[PDB]
Amino acid sequence: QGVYAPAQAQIIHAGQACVERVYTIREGDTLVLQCLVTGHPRPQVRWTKTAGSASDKFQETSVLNETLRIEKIQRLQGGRYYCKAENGVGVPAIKSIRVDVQYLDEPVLTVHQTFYQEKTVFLRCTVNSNPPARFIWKRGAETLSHVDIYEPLYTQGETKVLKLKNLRPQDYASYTCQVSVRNVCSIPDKSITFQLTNTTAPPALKLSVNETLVVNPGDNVTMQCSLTGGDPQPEVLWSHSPGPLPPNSLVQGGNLTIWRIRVEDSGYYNCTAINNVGNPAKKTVNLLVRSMKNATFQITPDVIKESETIQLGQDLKLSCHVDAVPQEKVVYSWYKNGKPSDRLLITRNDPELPPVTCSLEIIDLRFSDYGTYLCVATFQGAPIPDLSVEVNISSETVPPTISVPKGQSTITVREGSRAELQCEVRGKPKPPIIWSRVDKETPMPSGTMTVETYDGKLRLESVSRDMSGTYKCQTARYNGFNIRPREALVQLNVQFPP
Amino acid sequence: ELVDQDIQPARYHIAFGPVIDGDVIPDDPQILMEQGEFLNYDIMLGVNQGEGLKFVENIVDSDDGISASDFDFAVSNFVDNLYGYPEGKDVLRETIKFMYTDWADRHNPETRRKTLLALFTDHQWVAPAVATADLHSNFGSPTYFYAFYHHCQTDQVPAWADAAHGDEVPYVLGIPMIGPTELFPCNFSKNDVMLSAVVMTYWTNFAKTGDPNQPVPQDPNRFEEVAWTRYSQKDQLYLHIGLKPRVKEHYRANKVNLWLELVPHLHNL
Amino acid sequence: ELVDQDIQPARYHIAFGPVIDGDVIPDDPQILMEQGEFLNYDIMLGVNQGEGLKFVENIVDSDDGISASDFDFAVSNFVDNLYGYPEGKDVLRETIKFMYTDWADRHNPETRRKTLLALFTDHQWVAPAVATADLHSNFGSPTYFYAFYHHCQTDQVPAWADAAHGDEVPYVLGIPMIGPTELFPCNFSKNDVMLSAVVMTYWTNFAKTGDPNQPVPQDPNRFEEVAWTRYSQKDQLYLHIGLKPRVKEHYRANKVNLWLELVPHLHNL
Ligand SMILES: *[C@@H]1O[C@H](CO)[C@@H](O[C@@H]2O[C@H](CO)[C@@H](O[C@@H]3O[C@H](CO)[C@@H](O)[C@H](O)[C@@H]3O)[C@H](O)[C@H]2NC(C)=O)[C@H](O)[C@H]1NC(C)=O
Ligand SMILES: *[C@@H]1O[C@H](CO)[C@@H](O)[C@H](O)[C@H]1NC(C)=O
Ligand SMILES: *[C@@H]1O[C@H](CO)[C@@H](O)[C@H](O)[C@H]1NC(C)=O
Ligand SMILES: *[C@@H]1O[C@H](CO)[C@@H](O)[C@H](O)[C@H]1NC(C)=O
Ligand SMILES: *[C@@H]1O[C@H](CO)[C@@H](O)[C@H](O)[C@H]1NC(C)=O
Ligand SMILES: *[C@@H]1O[C@H](CO)[C@@H](O)[C@H](O)[C@H]1NC(C)=O
Ligand SMILES: *[C@@H]1O[C@H](CO)[C@@H](O)[C@H](O)[C@H]1NC(C)=O
Repeated sequence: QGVYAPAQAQIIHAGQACVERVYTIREGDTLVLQCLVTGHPRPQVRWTKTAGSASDKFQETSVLNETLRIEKIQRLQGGRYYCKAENGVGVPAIKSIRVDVQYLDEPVLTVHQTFYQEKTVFLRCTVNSNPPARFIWKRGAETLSHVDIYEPLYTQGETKVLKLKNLRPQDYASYTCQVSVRNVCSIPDKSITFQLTNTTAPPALKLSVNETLVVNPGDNVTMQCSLTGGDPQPEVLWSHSPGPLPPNSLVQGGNLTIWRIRVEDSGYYNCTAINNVGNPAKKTVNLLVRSMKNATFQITPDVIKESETIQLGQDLKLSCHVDAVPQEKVVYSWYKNGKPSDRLLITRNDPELPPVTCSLEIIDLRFSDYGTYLCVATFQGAPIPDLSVEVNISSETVPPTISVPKGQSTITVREGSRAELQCEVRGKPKPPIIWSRVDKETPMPSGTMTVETYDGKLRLESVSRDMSGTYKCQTARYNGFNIRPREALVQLNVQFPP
Repeated sequence: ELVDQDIQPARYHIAFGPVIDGDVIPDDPQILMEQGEFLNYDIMLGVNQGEGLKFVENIVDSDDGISASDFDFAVSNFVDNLYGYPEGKDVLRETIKFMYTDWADRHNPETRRKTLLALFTDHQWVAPAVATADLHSNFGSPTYFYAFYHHCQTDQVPAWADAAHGDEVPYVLGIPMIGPTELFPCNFSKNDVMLSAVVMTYWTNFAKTGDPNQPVPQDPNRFEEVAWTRYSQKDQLYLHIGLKPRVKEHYRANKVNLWLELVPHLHNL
Repeated sequence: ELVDQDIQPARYHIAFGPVIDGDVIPDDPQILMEQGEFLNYDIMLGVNQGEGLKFVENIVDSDDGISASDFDFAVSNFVDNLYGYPEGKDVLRETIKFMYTDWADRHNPETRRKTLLALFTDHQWVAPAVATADLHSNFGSPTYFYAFYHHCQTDQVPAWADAAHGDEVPYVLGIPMIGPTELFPCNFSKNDVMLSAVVMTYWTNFAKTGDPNQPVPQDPNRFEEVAWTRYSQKDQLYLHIGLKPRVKEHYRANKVNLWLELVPHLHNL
């Protein structure tokens, strides 16, 4: 190719700048970079950026334009940009440039108090700035070693501390941290002052409720968090974990009220006071709303005889469980065609099975034991309702078996439409089915590894090809026999156009 | 009138106490020991795992942890009070912080508390004790060294605290054998009695023969087969006194040598 | 004519090699990495236990040990060449000597050899590698870190040497599977073949999926139940590659942080 020439790029500076390879501008101004290019055929030009996907100044910024334009630039918009120019002939042309947005936030001034001869206060001054800031201390007059100044470790020049080793009376004055960025990009210095007095003291709080607070649903609970010390006057703030405070909870400021409290509102509510003096004070209360859910039973045939079925002359455990908030406070009652038990039939409250599960054993099973058993979980004198689980034992009760009906082992569907996977379980009682995926370890439409279902149906509203694969269905270990779960597989084809 | 006066000394120092008069105390103990200007007594000495509890107890937040800023402050106060050198205190503070920083789990405020406690413990108790033991044994004094890693926690001390300054006294005095006292109210356990018996056996054995192992054997007693070897500067063997006792070597050698060899060097001679 | 010329560079540096031209290499790698000015590739990196064998191999006496004076000399040469600072090299040399001195068994010339070797290894290989891994993971690059603690000793290397620079190459290339070669004459053992298979499995797994654990499982093979967790600056998990493999945390955290945080500070900013 005689005349065809490889691309050649050159970056030029424009828009607002300040003062070699780097383009420094003040935050809020406008960036204008132009990429002049040559070569034949005329190469195309795109400005792009290079930034770690998962941290700090990152944007996905691919513009097809010989001019890069960022109006009202920001901290994060900063970084390294490269102009790429190609035309097919030879190697693409690349030129790099570092845009260095500069700034100087308002400094923060905090102070801390502290043998037994001299009292010492530390005045810490912190500020975020680009470039690194310069600190100057003054007590009306500029201070030098004549007390000590320095930068501690675990600070990249953003912090300086003024140490007052001996706190003499003249030192009780207004200290002001004046931080400068060398006026580069014509950026003004900034100052913050603090009134150091012998009454200056960190915050302190008092809470109107105990460490841990138990409550019933619907109850209204109000918590007064009041200051008991602090100069300057600290600011009190409430917070919640996990998640935010509302709905149905309002902060007057100091006063925290929760109306018609729901069970999900349980958790930690922390009151914190701050005045930029010492460590902030924090009072913490753990609010527990009572609840009972998911009552479940288990049929456990003779384990030592290695049985999976009810057989006369064997041990038969009938367990019971419920999920509760004050888990330690639950109590179970076992009824049997009415409410009775010493000989032959015995109670056991805490075996290897899930936590706090009451389970009676029937030694030497007998036709006389064939009946309807009931377990009743309750809270000692709580307004909440009781929960129960019925479990009929009879000659009919039998461990389960699972299979795929007819020939729906492999079921094909077109993408987008709805899909319905099917397993059918047999036994008395029938436990729920737990669906999982086997070809890979991925989650599901519900977003978790497994889904519960009683009808043995797995419904897929918007079936995606990603779902195409193999699926496992198996019997639960609860609400039925506590036995090796029975398994069965089904294939799911998600057809899609070519 | 003299007692009620308020006389505050420099931090970590004393106002009224023993002085170098050139008679009772012929010279600086450091000089006398380095030059071996002392008779050869039989010596037994030791320190506790967490001597410096009170050093950090006052700077601990409501979460039982210490902030990075508080840590810096403590060291800063520490350097100024003990190392009042005008030129070079900066490099010192930074070096000290690095050594007593746990770079594995460096962000944990509670680990920060432990290492800070260790700094004060190492400087005020461990380093001087090792220096004494090293010089005594080197100059021919029969030496025995111990580290006390046990105590009885009262409801007045933090649950996270280890054996603190003075916590060995009750064991040495056999207080556990007569149960809790008005002065020592901790609910001593069977293990406390057992350990107390052991300490008293070792202490009185030393008094009887100059050997903690003679004449009374340690008679389940975990010290049955544990002979307390003499301390020497080369092997620096010491007895680890606890519920799992055994002889070890070079107690905190790394941190001890920092204070005894490197820091003095940074003084610029 | 150009190749045969004698051009000696500064010690521990190069004369002819990659340069910062502002185009191919936009800026100092240190600045680019600190400011996260790089794309997020999948990264795997590591170092060997005893990289710096040749660093001390030449100063070892007939007893396989290093004298205290030779140790001082090596450090002195080390400080001057890498840290050409006029004011303060004294405190630096002394601090470096202290950190790399084993105060438990401080008189052993052979232990002295090991720690000196570690100094060069830590500075030239471990510290830079950790810095790279820390920055890559911090900026979102999937990172995997390893430490190679195995090798096949030929009759040409000292019996006391650990895995040296380049010793992992034969395993990565599967040389043990085809037996000793003219280039790699070591009499590879069954364990060498097993480890070689493992390394190749991990390396190619990374290439296939970006995950050393997928898709080929480690199929007695001691890596059967050992999943290589991703590296992060907080936990800094890495794979210990040897005949007893397992995942650890914060590889040589203490010594690594010395070079990456404290020493730079001693520069006086
Ligand atoms: C109601 O409560 C029952 C507990 O009585 C819940 O059943 C439990 O479900 C979890 C996860 O679905 C099971 O965890 C399992 O742990 C084993 C550990 O060996 C593991 O191999 C399994 O893959 C699974 O992760 C747990 O075993 C199971 N407990 C029993 C007794 O079956 C049930 O999910 C709750 N349902 C609702 C709607 O609240
Ligand atoms: C390039 O961008 C500038 C402003 O960013 C615009 O004025 C111009 O029309 C654009 N031209 C092309 C060819 O993209
Ligand atoms: C503090 O200063 C005030 C002056 O406002 C003075 O009245 C007081 O005695 C001083 N001492 C204390 C402990 O407040
Ligand atoms: C809770 O407050 C509502 C109004 O805010 C009131 O009607 C209700 O009776 C209160 N209930 C309790 C249990 O305090
Ligand atoms: C409240 O404090 C607890 C510990 O006391 C802590 O686990 C929780 O994260 C805190 N919540 C908030 C919002 O600060
Ligand atoms: C607390 O604040 C709520 C609103 O936030 C208010 O309705 C209630 O009357 C207040 N009670 C007290 C005791 O402050
Ligand atoms: C079990 O027996 C009880 C006894 O009244 C009956 O009500 C129930 O329908 C039976 N079947 C069950 C619980 O599935």
